[PDB]
Amino acid sequence: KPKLRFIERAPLVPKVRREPKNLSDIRGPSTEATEFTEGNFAILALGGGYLHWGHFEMMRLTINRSMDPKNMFAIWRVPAPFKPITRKSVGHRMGGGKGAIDHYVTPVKAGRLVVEMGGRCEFEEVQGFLDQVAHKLPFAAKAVSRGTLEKMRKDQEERERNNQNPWTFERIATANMLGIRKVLSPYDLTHKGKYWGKFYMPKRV
Amino acid sequence: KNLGGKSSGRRQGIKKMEGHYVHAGNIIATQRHFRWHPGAHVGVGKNKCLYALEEGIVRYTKEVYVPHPRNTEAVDLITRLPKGAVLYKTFVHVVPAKPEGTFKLVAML
Amino acid sequence: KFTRSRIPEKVFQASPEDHEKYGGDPQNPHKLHIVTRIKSTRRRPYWEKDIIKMLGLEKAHTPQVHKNIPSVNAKLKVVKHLIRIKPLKLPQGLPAEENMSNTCLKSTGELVVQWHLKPV
Amino acid sequence: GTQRVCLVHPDVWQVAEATALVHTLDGWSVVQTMVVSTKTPDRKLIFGKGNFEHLTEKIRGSPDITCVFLNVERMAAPTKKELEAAWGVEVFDRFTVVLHIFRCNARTKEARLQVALAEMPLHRSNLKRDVAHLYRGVGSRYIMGSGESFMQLQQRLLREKEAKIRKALDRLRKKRHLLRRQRTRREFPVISVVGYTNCGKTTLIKALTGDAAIQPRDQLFATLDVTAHAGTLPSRMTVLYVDTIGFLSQLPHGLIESFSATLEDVAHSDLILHVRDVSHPEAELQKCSVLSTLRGLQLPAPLLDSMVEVHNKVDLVNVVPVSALRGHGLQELKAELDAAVLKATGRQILTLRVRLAGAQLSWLYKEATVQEVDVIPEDGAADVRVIISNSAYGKFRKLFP
RNA sequence: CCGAGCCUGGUGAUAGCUGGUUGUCCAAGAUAGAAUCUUAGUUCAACUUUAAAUUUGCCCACAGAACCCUCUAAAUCCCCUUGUAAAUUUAACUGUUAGUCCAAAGAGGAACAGCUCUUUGGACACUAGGAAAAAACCUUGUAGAGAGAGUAAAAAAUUUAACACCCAUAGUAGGCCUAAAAGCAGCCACCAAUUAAGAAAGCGUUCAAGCUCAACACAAAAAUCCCAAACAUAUA
RNA sequence: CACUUGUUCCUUAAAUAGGGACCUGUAUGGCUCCACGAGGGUUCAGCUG
RNA sequence: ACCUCGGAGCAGAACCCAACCUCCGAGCAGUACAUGCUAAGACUUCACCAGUCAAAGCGAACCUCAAUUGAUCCAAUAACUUGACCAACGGAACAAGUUACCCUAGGGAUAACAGCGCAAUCCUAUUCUAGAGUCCAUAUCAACAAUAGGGUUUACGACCUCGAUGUUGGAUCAGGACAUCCCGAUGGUGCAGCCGCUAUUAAAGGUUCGUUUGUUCAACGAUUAAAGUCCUACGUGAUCUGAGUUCAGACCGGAGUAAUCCAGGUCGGUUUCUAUCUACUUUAAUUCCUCCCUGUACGAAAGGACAAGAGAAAUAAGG
Ligand SMILES: Nc1nc2c(ncn2[C@@H]2O[C@H](COP(=O)(O)OP(=O)(O)OP(=O)(O)O)[C@@H](O)[C@H]2O)c(=O)[nH]1
Ligand SMILES: Nc1nc2c(ncn2[C@@H]2O[C@H](COP(=O)(O)OP(=O)(O)OP(=O)(O)O)[C@@H](O)[C@H]2O)c(=O)[nH]1
Ligand SMILES: [Mg+2]
Ligand SMILES: [Mg+2]
Ligand SMILES: [Mg+2]
Ligand SMILES: [Mg+2]
Ligand SMILES: [Mg+2]
Ligand SMILES: [Mg+2]
Ligand SMILES: [Mg+2]
Ligand SMILES: [Mg+2]
Ligand SMILES: [Mg+2]
Ligand SMILES: [Mg+2]
Ligand SMILES: [Mg+2]
Ligand SMILES: [Mg+2]
Ligand SMILES: [Mg+2]
Ligand SMILES: [Mg+2]
Ligand SMILES: [Mg+2]
Ligand SMILES: [Mg+2]
Ligand SMILES: [Mg+2]
Ligand SMILES: [Mg+2]
Ligand SMILES: [Mg+2]
Ligand SMILES: [Mg+2]
Ligand SMILES: [Mg+2]
Repeated sequence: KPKLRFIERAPLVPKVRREPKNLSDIRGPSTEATEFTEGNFAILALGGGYLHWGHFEMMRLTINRSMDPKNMFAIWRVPAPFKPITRKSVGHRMGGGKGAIDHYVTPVKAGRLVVEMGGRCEFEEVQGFLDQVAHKLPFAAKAVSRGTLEKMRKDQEERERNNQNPWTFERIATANMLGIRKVLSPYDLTHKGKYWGKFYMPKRV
Repeated sequence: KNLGGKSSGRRQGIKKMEGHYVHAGNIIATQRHFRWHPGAHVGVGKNKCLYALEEGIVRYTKEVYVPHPRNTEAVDLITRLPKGAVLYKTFVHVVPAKPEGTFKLVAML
Repeated sequence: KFTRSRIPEKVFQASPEDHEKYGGDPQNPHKLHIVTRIKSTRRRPYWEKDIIKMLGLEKAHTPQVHKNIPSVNAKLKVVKHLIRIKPLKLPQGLPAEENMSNTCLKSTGELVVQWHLKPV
Repeated sequence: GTQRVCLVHPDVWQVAEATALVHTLDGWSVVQTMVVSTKTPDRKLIFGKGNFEHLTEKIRGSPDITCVFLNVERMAAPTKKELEAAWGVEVFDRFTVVLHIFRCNARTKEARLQVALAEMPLHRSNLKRDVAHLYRGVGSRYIMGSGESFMQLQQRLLREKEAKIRKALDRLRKKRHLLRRQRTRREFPVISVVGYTNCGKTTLIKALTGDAAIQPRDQLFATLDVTAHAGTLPSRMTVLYVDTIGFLSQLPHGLIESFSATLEDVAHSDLILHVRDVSHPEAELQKCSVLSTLRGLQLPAPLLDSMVEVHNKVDLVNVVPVSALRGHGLQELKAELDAAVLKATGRQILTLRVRLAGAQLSWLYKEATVQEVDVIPEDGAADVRVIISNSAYGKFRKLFP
């Protein structure tokens, strides 16, 4: 089964309890599926967002059509949509209770791998359509191999080490210099200024 | 569809933190479940509130938990515990300050 | 929620480079701080307002002498972004009763005990 | 999504067809069947009270019934209201079910637009229920504003939406004519494959053309887009087969006529091929339904007259019996198609003597189908048996006197 | 001037509603909620004011405050010292209890609203400077005269897509596959000759043929009329 | 018997207007316009800012 | 729909926290009859009321459950005690509809029109290169989606205005944008020619008359080179009209016992203002058609051009 598996619109057992939109699941760096597993190429999420069944279908169809099943294999690194999103009826005034469940999404945090590909192939063969998929994803994304991912991580570390600016967001936030914690968020103490909402500023040091 | 859930907060919790001088009968902590367990010179009410049985200083400690043999649920938990394991709970203690009393010369017969 | 900020202790552990830069020997630390409020307590939390009042820094640009001791240091850490802290220097030693009326706190942070107002 | 349906068939095969329609939904399961006879098809309650009470008690006793599929072409608003109230479940008719499957299967923008036009009557019928949650009891007492009431405004909005859909479909029709311009100019014979739903049009076109991208599904109304695939006849002539949407019986004519924008390719076809599902028990009724549907679509009378017929699915059991999957009568069918295109497109199969020089032979190859070439070297010439159209023949006569 | 006349009287009817509420000067003064035929109001609380009694008030060092749950936030409570001078209690009262934006943690909405709802904090409902004009952003506040002075915040940055040249014989149309499928419809193998060429990476052929390639060789647009004028080079 | 669901005819070049038919279902107080009307619609011809 | 009470998230860690927020539940039951009396000290649902725990003592033996309920007065009782799904649950002892016949005090604290915020909806442009287009993504389109722009729809918010911002259409006059319907220039084409389609540039000028219907719209008739999309307080009621909507009268259908009401249909129904201020009040044209080119180029035929030239008109401006 080398080709990418089908993803269902909603969980087979539908959720009954509406749940709050905890945007923290999109906010911040990703702590899961951040490393390669049984593959050499992948789509890395350089930002946060929700993946709909439409995005899943786009990824599946594009990758399946453009891959070589006898020499390439692909695997999801993101679960099927599970978080329920509720929409009220059009023309409804505010109030009257939380709306009924409309769709299911899967939260994705910046720094996570969405699809992982491997097999008897090199990056150049796959980067084309992986970049197509990444550009059509709801969040900033990039086709990255193991080597390129390590290269970008080492480049970030090098920039952090050799930055000539005496002042860093990390230092100022941690020390509460200028009383900037009045303007910053408690999450900023760990985001170090590299994350703003769902957006991940990669050039930010 | 969702009715109820309007109950207010019980205002429960610790009323006397560690180091606080406490007179006999003072309520040290009110709790719905057994968060802090009664220690020396601390009594439990019907609603699990901890009150000071003596006048002294409140101290919170961690002490091994040995339920009464007739506490069937706790004894079952222990029976299922692996060997070498020891349960611990937070206990509230009242270190009595004053002595029970003094011997005073009342009459020089 | 915006809350009081707990400054990590590593911030207040000087390095040899800091010692060379700011001219202070880790041994033989200075005894007294000259503290001047260089920032308004307006638009700042009420706890910072209260700490400023406690330190007696209500007027800006008005130096105040304080003990270089852990508790005063804790208060100064709380309100460190509103104040300028310098070490009080005593080139001629502590003022005595005789010269108590001739002192002056120069902008360098030195409490000169003779103030003649004459050319050197 | 998921729907357990009770198939309530009024009576005056069709049950099997309705079951297939239900199965087409991919999430709808028939959990009960009730064939009930009635002598008054047109009534607020289609069935006489004697049968109606039995149907009601059965439906309400059965708890697995999420909805009822009444196998009627279209039920009126009072009938729908009364049946809904009596049976305590949603009621669907042939119109609604076919419309639902059309909406589900539609994938292209053209198909979505056409199914939206088809839906428009459904939206008009369900306007009151779809806006009952927006009334808010505002009207006739607020002394300022446009005189339009709530229902008047909703009807105006629905009419505006329908007008937008019709304008878009007119633009689509213009674009389809633009696309057809080239194939018409180059004189590709066009054979429109029409027939009843699920009769094997797509499979037959796949067999004829040899294409592999063609995917004949098992569900009804699989093909919702009019598409052209080229193939080769025994005369080496390239013929363009137009796969169209299947037709269904006991269905409102407006539903299919909403696809006329894309189905006008059939009108401009040079030949029409009716794929009769001979194995089906009701092949005659299917023929009547498809012929009536074509007449409603207003296909040219000469084209409908010249319509050829092919009996597909002959393996299960004056014309050409064929089996698309097995591929049995395909060669014969191709022979009759060749004859039909010759007699329809005005193409003359003739022998033509050409000097073996001046690129006349190459011109004939590229502008006509050279069936064969018998070369006479003694005169340094060649007699070509070629199927040439009138336009190509005129061009050749002028170019090479 | 009749949904029930007009005049007089009860009558200064009542109005939780609107409007008005008249000398000078100084000072303190914006602050949780509960109940209510109650949310346009009121009583209590909280806050606020005054006077009085007394002694601790605020900041806060360790130590300390739960498992459920495997992990987990900023923090909070308590709190000696210390820096400070306020706090509690007693007596007597009113008034505020229809609130805005900003930062942050969230909920509802549509991860819309100058939207609505809680929580921490700030500002505004007070002066002044700045962000163009400016309640809510930044600086700064305790007040007078001065034709002195040092400063605070405080002025946006950017201009982005050229590109290879030459050359190609051939085991054979590799097998199977199929009418044929010939590097190119599909499956298997993918060797091998010429110094140099994939049993062929894209076009093209029904099939061929012809083309290459690889190989040698050398960013945007809306409606009255754009919107300071300008300026790249005189030493922070 | 009346009114409602659709088809159609006349009237206009063109009619959501006006008039007339047939076709589906609802509902001893229903049909019948003779004359009359500053009542409400339609209209030939004439007339005319 | 809800109104009182309790548990869990939101509210992760002392306490406390809203929501017509997400979920669960309660209005008991059971066991005992010391489920006796008293009494330090404490807790407390942010007030009070109410509700909680409890050492010691007398007297005896040797209470489970989260909610599981309700004050005063007043009734019954000799007393002890009991009494409301007083559930609108801090509880009026006992009282419903309708008002377009309406009235008064107010409210922009709060709706209808408008403006404004927003852009879900709506419209538009690019990106991907799947798929249509016989082959061919890109002549013309275009699914899944991505990124942008607009503020014309349907909505949402309730920020100005209720000691009045007069309401939909039409007449009159029109101002403006260009995302151009026609006229101009240009590129591509699945551009042979004529018709066209698409795109760049262009807002100087123009963009018809009628039947029905209040129609803005829509259908239809005849035209046109075209009968453009919008904004302008849904431009324009101190310039006009009131046919509808939307007062008081009256019917028909429906609801109600009725008053009366209805997102049903209809007949009738008062349109004020003498201008104080601002502003303003005399500023090289387009198009169609006929002929000719020419039945020529083009085209197999059918059909059929450009450019240049001549003549006729129409509109607009000025006389
Ligand atoms: N046994 C048999 N089945 C056949 C034959 N021809 C077609 N079928 C089946 O009939 C069904 C028709 O599928 P399609 O050919 O895609 O249908 P279509 O004719 O395009 O009609 P729509 O699905 O309505 O678009 C499929 O199950 C075919 O496999 C035949 O000769 N024999
Ligand atoms: N505590 C209490 N008082 C009651 C109860 N029922 C009636 N009352 C008293 O009587 C009042 C109610 O009067 P009603 O409603 O006329 O009582 P009723 O018993 O229904 O009828 P009557 O005997 O005719 O008065 C209350 O406000 C009390 O004063 C009850 O269940 N409990
Ligand atoms: Mg709660
Ligand atoms: Mg088909
Ligand atoms: Mg009178
Ligand atoms: Mg009065
Ligand atoms: Mg003051
Ligand atoms: Mg001053
Ligand atoms: Mg080469
Ligand atoms: Mg008329
Ligand atoms: Mg209390
Ligand atoms: Mg109450
Ligand atoms: Mg009336
Ligand atoms: Mg009034
Ligand atoms: Mg509005
Ligand atoms: Mg308002
Ligand atoms: Mg508000
Ligand atoms: Mg006024
Ligand atoms: Mg333009
Ligand atoms: Mg009127
Ligand atoms: Mg009249
Ligand atoms: Mg009227
Ligand atoms: Mg007037």
